[PDB]
Amino acid sequence: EFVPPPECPVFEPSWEEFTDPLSFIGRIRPLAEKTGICKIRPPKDWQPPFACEVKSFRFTPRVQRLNELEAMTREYTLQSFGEMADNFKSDYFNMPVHMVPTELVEKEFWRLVSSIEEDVIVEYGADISSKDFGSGFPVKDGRRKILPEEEEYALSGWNLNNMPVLEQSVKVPWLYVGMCFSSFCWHIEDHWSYSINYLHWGEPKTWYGVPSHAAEQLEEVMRELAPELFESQPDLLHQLVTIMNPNVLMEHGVPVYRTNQCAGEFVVTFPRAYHSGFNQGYNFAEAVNFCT
Ligand SMILES: O=C(O)c1ccnc2cc([C@@H](OCCCN3CCCCC3)c3ccccc3Cl)[nH]c12
Ligand SMILES: [Mn+2]
Repeated sequence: EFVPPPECPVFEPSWEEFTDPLSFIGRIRPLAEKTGICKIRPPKDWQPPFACEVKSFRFTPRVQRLNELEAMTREYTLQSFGEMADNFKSDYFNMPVHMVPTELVEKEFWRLVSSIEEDVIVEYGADISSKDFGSGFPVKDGRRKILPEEEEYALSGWNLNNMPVLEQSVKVPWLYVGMCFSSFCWHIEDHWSYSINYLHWGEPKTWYGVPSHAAEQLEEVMRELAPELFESQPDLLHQLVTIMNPNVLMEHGVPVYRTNQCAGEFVVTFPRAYHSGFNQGYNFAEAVNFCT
């Protein structure tokens, strides 16, 4: 069975440390860059409202066949997607969705990825820009009303719309509506950028991270074990199908860290930190790459 990797660092900053994100990320860097990913829990009273246009939120999610690599050898609203997502998970595990242990979904996910006897297919609302129906965070752009008690979140530095995105030389957040077993494979960001991820609500998002000092080790294991048909593909195209069990990387000496990102918690990925993961159930996430 799947052996869970060690847990990545979790930080619970005080209200003083929560004042500036870039200053806090720079301070946790000596530890967090050695694990690739880290989790940040805001103070208990920091609860931003959900500001998406729920009435008109409509999308067609992508189809994900979990074992498509091993096999080589519908429009929804937010409500209707949640109904499908909860029905899928409760039927699959034969129990209420909130009662399924996170370790069981994790163990079953990686079994289905390498299973040729069972073909499980899920859907992922992963191609949703914040310009379509608004960001999950409140913003002061006029397109939606802002209550007085919500203005601090529209101006907060932890609002992903207020993160610095311009790199020095001579973009808006994206949304993810997940269900059980919907996943994203191993990849790094463009220009080796940072990324910050916020789970607005729903069941946890399970993460796996590799520190940047082991990036070549991971790419070497990929070169050895990924399907030969995709071996000569460039990294940008290969990372569309870089599905690999974390234990396989750990067996080859690649350090891997995990975490369960729960509602209201941040996940930061450091430069050139390979990461992957899957969703425990119906949830809503927002992500953006930022610069330091
Ligand atoms: O789903 C999440 O919560 C989540 C959390 C963190 N990072 C990501 C990245 C994705 C998705 O790709 C979007 C941008 C990728 N980019 C990287 C390299 C330059 C070109 C393209 C994705 C990737 C692979 C398979 C499925 C999906 Cl959906 N989803 C993520
Ligand atoms: Mn990413």
